Amino acid sequence: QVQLVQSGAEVKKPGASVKVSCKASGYTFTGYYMHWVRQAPGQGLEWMGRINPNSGGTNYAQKFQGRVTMTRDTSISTAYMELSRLRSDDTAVYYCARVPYCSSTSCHRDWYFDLWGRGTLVT
Amino acid sequence: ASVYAWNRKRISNCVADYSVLYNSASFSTFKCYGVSPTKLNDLCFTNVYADSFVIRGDEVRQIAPGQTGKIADYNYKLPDDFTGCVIAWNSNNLDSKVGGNYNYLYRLFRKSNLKPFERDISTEIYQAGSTPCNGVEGFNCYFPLQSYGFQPTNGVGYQPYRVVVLSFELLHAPATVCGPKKSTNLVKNKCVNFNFNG
Amino acid sequence: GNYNYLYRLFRKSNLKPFERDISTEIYQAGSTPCNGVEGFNCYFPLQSYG
Amino acid sequence: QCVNLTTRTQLPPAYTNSFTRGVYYPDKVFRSSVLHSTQDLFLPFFSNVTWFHAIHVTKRFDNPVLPFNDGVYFASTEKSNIIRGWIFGTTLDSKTQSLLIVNNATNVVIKVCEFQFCNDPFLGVYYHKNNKSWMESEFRVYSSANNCTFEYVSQPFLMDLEGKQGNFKNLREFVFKNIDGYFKIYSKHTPINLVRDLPQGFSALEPLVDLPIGINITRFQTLLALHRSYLTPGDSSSGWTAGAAAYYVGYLQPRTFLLKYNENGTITDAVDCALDPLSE
Amino acid sequence: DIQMTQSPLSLPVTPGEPASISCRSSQSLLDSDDGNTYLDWYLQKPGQSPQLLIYTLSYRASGVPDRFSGSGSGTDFTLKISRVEAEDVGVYYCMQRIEFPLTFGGGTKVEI
Ligand SMILES: *[C@@H]1O[C@H](CO)[C@@H](O)[C@H](O)[C@H]1NC(C)=O
Ligand SMILES: *[C@@H]1O[C@H](CO)[C@@H](O)[C@H](O)[C@H]1NC(C)=O
Ligand SMILES: *[C@@H]1O[C@H](CO)[C@@H](O)[C@H](O)[C@H]1NC(C)=O
Ligand SMILES: *[C@@H]1O[C@H](CO)[C@@H](O)[C@H](O)[C@H]1NC(C)=O
Repeated sequence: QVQLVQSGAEVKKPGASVKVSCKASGYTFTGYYMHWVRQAPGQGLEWMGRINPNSGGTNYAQKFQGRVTMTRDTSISTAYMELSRLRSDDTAVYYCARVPYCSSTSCHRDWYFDLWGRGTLVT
Repeated sequence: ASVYAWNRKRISNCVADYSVLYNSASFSTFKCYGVSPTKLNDLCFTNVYADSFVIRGDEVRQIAPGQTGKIADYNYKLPDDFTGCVIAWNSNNLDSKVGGNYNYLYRLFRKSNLKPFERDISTEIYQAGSTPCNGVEGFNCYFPLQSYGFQPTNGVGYQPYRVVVLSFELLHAPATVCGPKKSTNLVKNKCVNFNFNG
Repeated sequence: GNYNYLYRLFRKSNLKPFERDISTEIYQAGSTPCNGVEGFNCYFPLQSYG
Repeated sequence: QCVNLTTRTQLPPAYTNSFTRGVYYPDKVFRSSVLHSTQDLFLPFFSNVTWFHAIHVTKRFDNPVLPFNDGVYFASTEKSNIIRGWIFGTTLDSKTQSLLIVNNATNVVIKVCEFQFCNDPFLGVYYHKNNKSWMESEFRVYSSANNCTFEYVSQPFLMDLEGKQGNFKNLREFVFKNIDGYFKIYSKHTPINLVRDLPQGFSALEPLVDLPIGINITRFQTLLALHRSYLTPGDSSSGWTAGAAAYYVGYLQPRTFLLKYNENGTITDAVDCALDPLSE
Repeated sequence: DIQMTQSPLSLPVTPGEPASISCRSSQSLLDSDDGNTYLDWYLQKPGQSPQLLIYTLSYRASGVPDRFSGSGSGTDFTLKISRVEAEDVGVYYCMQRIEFPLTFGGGTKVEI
C-alpha cells in the first residue's frame, strides 16, 4: 500500500532545533521527490522545500533557508527535514508531501502534487 | 554495474566458450546478432569485452544493434552494426530487494544520443529550456538520471535482468581469445587422417 | 510493412541448388529435442521481411 | 621530472668483432644428420658489433635509449648479474603503449601497460635494511602512469646482489625480434670464464618464448640494477653503483644462411652466405 | 513570487446546487512553452492534506469529483462546481509551481 508515514510526536517548548522525518511505503522512493509543507493557523498550506532524493539536490523557499535544510536516505526509503529552531508559533501540522519524477517529459503534469501526504502536529 | 556507468571489462588470451551456458548457470534469456553461437567453439578474436550491467527486463527488446529505444540510447547505445551476443538474464531474486535496491541507475536523458561504446557520466541538471540550470531541478532543467525500482512486487518486465553484452573484435594484432578445439584418441597402425594442431 | 513475405531463417545446413524447403520443422536451436513444444531454443523456422 | 642521474657524457663506441656468435634456431622443425638453408634477420658473421659498459668501477655509466633497428642481439657474462632485463617500445613513455621485461627476484615479470618510464629509469636496491638482507628499494623504472593490456609472470632469473663487478661464469646471451606482432626471444646460458672478449667457437640460442603483441616496437633500453649506499654518488637517483655492467649489443640483418643438424638434431655448423665467395 | 488572490473568502453554497470558486492571479500560468498551464487546483480535506482537484486548469483529477469542473487561461483561475454534496465543506486552493519557490493560495471555505 502506498503511504508515507511521518515521525511521531515532537512537543517541546521553543528554542531548540528539530529534525522531522517521513518514511515512504509501496512506491519507489526515487520515483518521487518528497516535498515538505506545513499548516498555518492563518493561511494553512505553506511550502518549505523539495528533495530530489536520487540526486540529493534541494531548493528552498526564501523564508526559511538559514534554519532549514532537508535530506534523505534512499537506502532507508525515508526523507528528512531539519530546522535550526522552532518557535511556539512554528508549531504546525507539518506535512511530508509526495511529488512524482518526470514520467511526463517536460514534467508539468508530473509536477501535479500528491499533497495527500501525511500531516503531523510537530509541536 | 549500473548500465549508465557500464563496465567494459576486457577478456584476453584465454579459452572462450558458449557450452558453459548449459551448466550450473544456464542463461534465462539470450540473443545473438550477426553470428551463430555454434561458432564460439571455433572462432578466435583479438579482443573481447564484457559490457556488463543490469537492465529493466523489457530492454531485451531494446538492446539490439539498430534498435534505438531512448534509455539504451542514453545509457549504452550498442553499435548499430555490431555482430555478437549478450547475457541479459532475469535476476529478480538477486537484484530486487524488499524495500527496493534503488541503487541501479540509468540516465533518463542527455542532449544527444550516446555514440557506439560511448559512456557519459555528466551529472549536472540537464538543460531543456534556457539559461544555465544552476539547480533549477524541475522547469527548464531536470536531473538526468533515475533509479530502477527493483522490488519483488515488480511485474516481470520491470524486474531486474543481469546483463553482459559481449563485445568482441579482431585487429592487426593476432587473435588469442579462442574457442576450444576438440580431441581424439591416439589410434595407431590404422591409416587415418589427422590434425596435430595444424 | 508487408509481413506476408517470408524466408526460412534457419536450417540444419545449406540447401542444394533449387531446393525449396517449405517444411515447418521447429528448429532445435540448442539442446533437447523440441518435440513440437516450440519453446525457447525451439523456433518456428521461417521469418518475415519488414 | 624524474631525478637526473650522473656521469653520462659518453665516450665513443667500441667497434668490435662478432666472432660469428648469434646463430639461432629459425623454426619448430626437427632435422637431423642433414643440411638446410634459410633466410632471416641475423647477426652477420664478423659483424662490427659493439661493447658497452656501465664503467663506474672508470667512474661513468650509461643506458639511454638505443634504437631497436628492426632486431637486436645481446650478450653478457653473468659477473654479478647487474642487468635485470629490458624495456621496449618506441616513444618509451605513457603516450604509447609500452612493454616491460623485468627479472625481479620474485619472478621474471612481463607487462605491457603504457609505462611512464623514467628518463632516469632503474630498479633500486638500498642499504636502508627494511629486512636484514638488503634486497630492494623504490623502483622508479617508471612513474606509475598506466593503461594495461598484458601481464605475464615467470620464474626469476635471480642471482646474488651487489652493484659491483663479478666473475665470468655463464654467458646469458639473447636475441630479440618482433615477427609483426610476435615478440620472440631467444636465449642461452653458456658456461664461460675468460677475459672481456666475446667468445669464439659455436653454439645456437633456443627460442625462449613468444608474446603476441600489437606495439610497433622501435626503441628499447636495458634494466640496470642500481645499488644505493651512503658512499654512492648522492641520494636517491644520485645514489647508485653498478660495477662495469659490461655487455655487447648488435643488430639483426636480413641474410641467407645454411645450417647443419647432427644425429641429435642440434645445430652444429653454419654459414653466412655473404661473408666471402667461398662461403657464398 | 506570484500573488494569488482568491474570491470569495467563503463559498456559501447551499448544497446540491452548482457554484464557482475563482482565484485571480497576478502572473503567468500559461505553459505556452509546452502547452497547457502548470496550473492545478487543490482542496484541503477535513483532517487531511489536500486531494488534487483539477489538472492543468481544466481536466479532472483521478478522484472523479465530477461535481467539479474547471477552465481558464493566462492568469484566470476559474473553479466551477456543477453539483454540491454536503461533504464539500472545505478549503479550496489555487497554487503555483510554474516557478520555484512555490506559493499556496489564500484558500476559500465552503458552507451552506
Ligand atoms: C553461478 O550461478 C549459478 C546461478 O545461475 C549457480 O547455480 C552456480 O552454482 C554459481 N556457481 C558458483 C559456484 O558461483
Ligand atoms: C664499427 O662500429 C663502430 C660503432 O658503431 C663505428 O664507430 C665504426 O666506425 C665501425 N667501423 C667499421 C667500418 O667497421
Ligand atoms: C588510457 O587511459 C586514459 C585515462 O583512463 C583514457 O582517457 C584513455 O582513453 C585510455 N586509452 C586507451 C584506449 O587505453
Ligand atoms: C646425443 O645422442 C647420443 C647418443 O644417444 C648421446 O650419448 C648424447 O649424450 C646426446 N647428446 C645430447 C645433447 O643429448
